[PDB]
Amino acid sequence: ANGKITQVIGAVVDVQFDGQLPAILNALETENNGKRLVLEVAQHLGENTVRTIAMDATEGLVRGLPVKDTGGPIMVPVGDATLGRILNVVGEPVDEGGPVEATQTRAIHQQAPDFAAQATASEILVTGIKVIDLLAPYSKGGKIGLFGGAGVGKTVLIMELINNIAKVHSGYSVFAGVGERTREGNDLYHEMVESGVIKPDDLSKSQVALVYGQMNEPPGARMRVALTGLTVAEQFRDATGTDVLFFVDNIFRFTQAGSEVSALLGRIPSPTLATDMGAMQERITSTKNGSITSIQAVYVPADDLTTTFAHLDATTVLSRAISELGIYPAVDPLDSNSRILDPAVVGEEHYQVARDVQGILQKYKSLQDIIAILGMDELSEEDKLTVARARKIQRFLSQPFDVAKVFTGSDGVQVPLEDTIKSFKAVVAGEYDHLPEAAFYMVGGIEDVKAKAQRL
Amino acid sequence: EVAEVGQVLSVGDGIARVYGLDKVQAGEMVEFPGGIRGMVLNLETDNVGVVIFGDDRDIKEGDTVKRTGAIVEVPAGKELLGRVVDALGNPIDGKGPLNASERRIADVKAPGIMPRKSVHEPMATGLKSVDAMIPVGRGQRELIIGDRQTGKTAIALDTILNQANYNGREADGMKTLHCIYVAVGQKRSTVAQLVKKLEETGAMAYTTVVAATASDPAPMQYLAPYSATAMGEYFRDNGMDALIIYDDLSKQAVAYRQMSLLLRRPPGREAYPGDVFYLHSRLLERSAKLNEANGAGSLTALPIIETQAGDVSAYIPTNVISITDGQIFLETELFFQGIRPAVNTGLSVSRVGSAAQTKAMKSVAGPVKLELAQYREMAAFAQFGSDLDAATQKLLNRGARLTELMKQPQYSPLTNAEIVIVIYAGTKGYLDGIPVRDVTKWEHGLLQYLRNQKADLLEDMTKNDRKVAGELEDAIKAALDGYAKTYA
Repeated sequence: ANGKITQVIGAVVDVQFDGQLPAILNALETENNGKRLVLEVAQHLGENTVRTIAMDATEGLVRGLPVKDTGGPIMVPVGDATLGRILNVVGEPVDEGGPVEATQTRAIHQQAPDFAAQATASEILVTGIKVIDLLAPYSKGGKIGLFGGAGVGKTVLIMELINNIAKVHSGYSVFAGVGERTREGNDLYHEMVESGVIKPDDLSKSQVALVYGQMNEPPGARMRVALTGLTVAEQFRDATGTDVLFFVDNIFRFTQAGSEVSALLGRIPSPTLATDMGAMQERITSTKNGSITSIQAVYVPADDLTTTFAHLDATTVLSRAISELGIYPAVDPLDSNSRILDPAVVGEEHYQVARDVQGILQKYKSLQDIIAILGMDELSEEDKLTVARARKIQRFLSQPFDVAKVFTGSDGVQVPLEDTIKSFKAVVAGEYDHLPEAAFYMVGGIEDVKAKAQRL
Repeated sequence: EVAEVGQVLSVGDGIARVYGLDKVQAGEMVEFPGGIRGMVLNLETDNVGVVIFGDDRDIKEGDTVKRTGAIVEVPAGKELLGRVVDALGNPIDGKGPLNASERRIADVKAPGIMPRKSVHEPMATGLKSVDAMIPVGRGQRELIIGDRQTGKTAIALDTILNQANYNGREADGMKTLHCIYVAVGQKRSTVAQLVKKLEETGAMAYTTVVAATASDPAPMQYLAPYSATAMGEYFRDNGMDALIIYDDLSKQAVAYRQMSLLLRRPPGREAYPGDVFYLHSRLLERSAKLNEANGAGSLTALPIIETQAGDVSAYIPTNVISITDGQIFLETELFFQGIRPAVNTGLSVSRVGSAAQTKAMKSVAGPVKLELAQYREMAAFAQFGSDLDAATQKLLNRGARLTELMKQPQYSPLTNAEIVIVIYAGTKGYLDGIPVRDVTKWEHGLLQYLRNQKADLLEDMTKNDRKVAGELEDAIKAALDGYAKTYA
């Protein structure tokens, strides 16, 4: 039944078998000085020997050690027990929080959803965040790209997306940390604790499950850790039928790790490098029984300094310029865009209001140098009016977040999709030219603007 | 026999194929006849590939290879302070045995997510450029990157020499920073000169040098960074602070590439092994800041990379940039012009930022990197000789003086308090009426004036760290006014 180790070449481990030969992608187990070591089957070499990639360090392995074929691929814990925990690639807890007492387990490698039960036509995923839903709406089963440097509220945005999908859709979230700095992995965890998306004292009520395979881990771990995260997300979709988020920081590292593994198995080496997912892409989709939406933190080795589509359905561009005007979240309302920002998907009203808002902000940007150098009196009467609406709209795109409440004190808000469309439509038409600019700053929908206006 | 012992089939270029050794584990140390050590990297069906740490010309086909039964480990502790050792921890300074009371595995897994704490404490290089614009904190990893002869080694050595001003003060809320210099692929003479500087200044007292020189075999160059990190981890794990300098990791990667290809492992990108990123990432992940529950100790890393013709887009540079918490890019064009330290303000950054600075430093240093990056951009524009308005001229005049203020010779680090006042002076217009020629002269006199005439102000800033505002700002303004009258 069992096999034995014949060779060890770094992460590459060869295992000769007697009985049934393990299929490709099967998890094997072996004891490396007491502690168990998982190995994943890559090739069949002949002479009844398989060629595997290790999921941990191989130092201390001896030739002749017995190896068990598990029968299927790498299995990991799933369900509510993962909420608020940090797991490694093979489903072990790396947060020092004791055992993950889950009832079910699921394989990390899984065939894609077929054409039957795939949801017909593209469909909006309401985040409740005005700027996103209006100007660059996310799609269910879509590939979303978050762009931004440091100090533009990228982590705060991610956590509010986690928050909002839990609040407005009764959904779940999974964050896959892939080949990034453990220092920053620590910071992200404690930032999530601060704002209540992870609740140490009541973990099942946490809004996100973490899966970490950072820089310290070997190629095999960093290659598969994203799939471990996706499998946890898939369980939340299947069990509850809700809309699930799968955060990946980041795809460049996923590809980098996969490239390392390919090179180690003896393959010759030779824009989309940052955003292109593998066969993983097919598992990100919208079905009749819920959806998984990929939110990826877009990264290349551009750690020196702080562009178009590739494999993405929408982009959220965070901007330092927008952040310095006091607009939170710091989303660029012109550089952010969506494939479903199209009347056939979101409706004629949604599209037209978004287009008008963009037109007003674009025109305002064209008159920016004139307003800075000369007065507002320099403009014609027609252009003076559009600037007033643009300045209101800029502030009206800003929004308070539930996640920010611990720092600021102010309550957060999720704005319904229709409230967002109607409120901005009214402002574009000029129904609220009489209200002050400060009323539009840091509020929900148009009824909050009216309430804030009466206070002033 | 066969299980615990083997026979050498072939040997050469620091590598040996060995028959037998059936029960030898991967990464295990092995003994050759004449006391020569080696590490097993390849376990194959019909042989065992060994990388040789000693001299390979002695070994001959037929010799007996013996198991140690242990993974490659090295000595550690305060006994290594003052000493120069090789990659396995054997002393090479002729000062007798080490007599260590502890031993640690060289290549180990870095601490996980939970035991860490956010980096919040200064790791002062003593250089105005770095400490003000690209501040390094305790537990941070900060790459130093650039061509040959851009001053990379000199920045690292100045950092070690600077610690004497803050070391041995286990009383005033000041942990000693213990230093670990790793020479990888340098000439024996270059290391000897560096050690000679450490000893004559007294900085050797708190420093350990680990040397795998150009003449030492490739497996020692590969290992030295890991072994030295283990020596640094003694301090980190027992409530103490340490600094480690990898000089340099380009040669460790070159060494790793040679060993791997000689073991008949496949080539990856640029012929380096497929996991060459992992080589450096697992190393640098071990530098960290631990929380109070784990003793609050720290290991800070200054890894060095050598670029070719300023090519920071190259493979190994791209890897280490993606590992560390920012970089200090030293540029040839700046170095050629006598702008030293040759800090490219646009490409250099510290991800930790203000958290790695004092309250005093933070309050004045904020806008300095942007202003100097903008200045250099404007000076480049000025070369064309189109019209420069009065506002542009005012920035060029200011930035030219700030450039001179950021110049700093070797072996001349300034304290935190001293840099704060120099930065304040530049940014607040105190050098505007002084020619560009005489700025470094003006600074040299100021430091002597401050050290002689206002030592009480410098000691007050050090111990009672505050932002430069209110009363402290009046003391600094008065100090600069006082100095301005002597210079006139």
